[PDB]
Amino acid sequence: TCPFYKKIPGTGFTVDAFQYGVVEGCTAYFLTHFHSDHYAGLSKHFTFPVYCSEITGNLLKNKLHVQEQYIHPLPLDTECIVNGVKVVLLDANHCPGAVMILFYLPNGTVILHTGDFRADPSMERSLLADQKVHMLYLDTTYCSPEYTFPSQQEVIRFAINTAFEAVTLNPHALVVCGTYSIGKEKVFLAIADVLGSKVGMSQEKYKTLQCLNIPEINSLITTDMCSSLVHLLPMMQINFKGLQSHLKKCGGKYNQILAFRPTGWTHSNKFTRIADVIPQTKGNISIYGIPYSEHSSYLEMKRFVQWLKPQKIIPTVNVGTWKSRSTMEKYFREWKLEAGY
Ligand code: NI
Repeated sequence: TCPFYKKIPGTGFTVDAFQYGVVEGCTAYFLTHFHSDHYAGLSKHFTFPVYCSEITGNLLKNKLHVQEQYIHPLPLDTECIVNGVKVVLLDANHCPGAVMILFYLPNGTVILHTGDFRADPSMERSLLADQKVHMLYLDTTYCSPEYTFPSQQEVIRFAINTAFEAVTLNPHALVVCGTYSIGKEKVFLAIADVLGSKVGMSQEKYKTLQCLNIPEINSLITTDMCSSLVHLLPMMQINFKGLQSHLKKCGGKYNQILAFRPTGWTHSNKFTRIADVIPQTKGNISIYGIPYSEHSSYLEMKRFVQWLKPQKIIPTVNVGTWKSRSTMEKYFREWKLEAGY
């Protein structure tokens, strides 16, 4: 059945709740972003109103074939009325089209649902600065102090410098980057920009990227693999067997692969700096795992919450075990006693 942390009290609304059939009492289904664990259940047969960003609405129409009459895209940073209730969509700093949702309840309660997000100090100057938020539905993916990672800018500098040095040493090296969802497009786009190439990819993945409103995208991507020296493959193929196989397909144009796997966190982060990352190598194939995150680190999450000072926190991630729930509640209390709210 639909869990309580997907329901907005005092409304008929749900958030990211498309896999439970008809939720009793729901008049509007919100979708924060186009990742499968959140859209699970949507299709061309859905006949209730879906509220989302413009970019998420492009993906619902083109990838899932949801009918246009049920897609309700909203502009960001704009007060809108939905079924009698004031709402605002804010940029979540996650994947393209991802939003947080502010609900202004008729009784005066204000609720923020973060969806999935990577907290940033820039959020402290959005429309959130303008009123008090009482309840926070929080993306707690990395809510434990072991989870440190570098800035996105530091990680992209590493990737660009590594790829440019390798290809300038060997002009017959191919660069491959893994993907299994939208998000993390800066990794492959930044590397292709430094090398003077388009990114080559499957027709399915090109279609997906063409829904994202990225400026000048026709200049950066292609389905012609032969004209490209940065290829995108499924994340599952980013291993020695998959890569050796791909190299065979390129017909002797290339004699070396340098591959990137943009993971979330990996426990090389508890010890190793970005400067010190090394690949796994077999023969003429090297694979780099780079810690490019689109979720908050522990410290980024803690700063956002201590700034916002909510009266009540409802976690939305890691909620399935009692030890995870109790650990998280302990951190929330620490933060509140340190900051004084
Ligand atoms: Ni997500």
